[PDB]
Order: sequence, then structure tokens, then C-alpha cells
Amino acid sequence: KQLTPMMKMDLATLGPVIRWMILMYGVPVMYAPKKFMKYTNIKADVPG
Amino acid sequence: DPNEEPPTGSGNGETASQVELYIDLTKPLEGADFRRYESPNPSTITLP
Repeated sequence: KQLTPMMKMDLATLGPVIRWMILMYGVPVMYAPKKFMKYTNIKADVPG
Repeated sequence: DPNEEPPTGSGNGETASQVELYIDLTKPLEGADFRRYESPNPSTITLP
């Protein structure tokens, strides 16, 4: 759920420097917790 | 006609079907999402 997309906001000019910030608001929500699962403690020594 | 079946079931005042039809008529647009029409958010398009 997105309150606003990834946006750019301009900041104040206190001198010969240009400033701005990038912001994003949101949260992930899953409605059915029992329709997901996970595997834990998996071993895979492919790096070496 | 002595052999014609007379209609019945007229003794149940405030029938459930009548209540459902009344709800459908007197309360239209129920359960619709109108939140978008009072949003002061300039961005109305959802992007990743």
C-alpha cells in the first residue's frame, strides 16, 4: 500500500548549493498469513 | 375453481425478500470505494 510514490522534494537554498531529498511512504500488508510458508536452516556450500 | 391451488404464504409480514429489495432500492451505491474523490494527494497514479 503506497501513500505516495517515490518522489523528489526540493530543499531550501541557503547559498550557492543545490539540495533536494527523495522520499517514499508505504507499508506491505498480507491478508492471508496461512497461504505463505518458509524454509529455515538451509545448507548450501556453493561458495566453497 | 375447486381444483385450482390457492396462493399461500401471505401471512409472513415483513418478508425477507421484501427487505432485501427495499435495501437494494433505498440504499444504492453501498460498499463502493469513494475515498479517491476526497483525496488531496496530487499523485493519483501508483508506480513501483
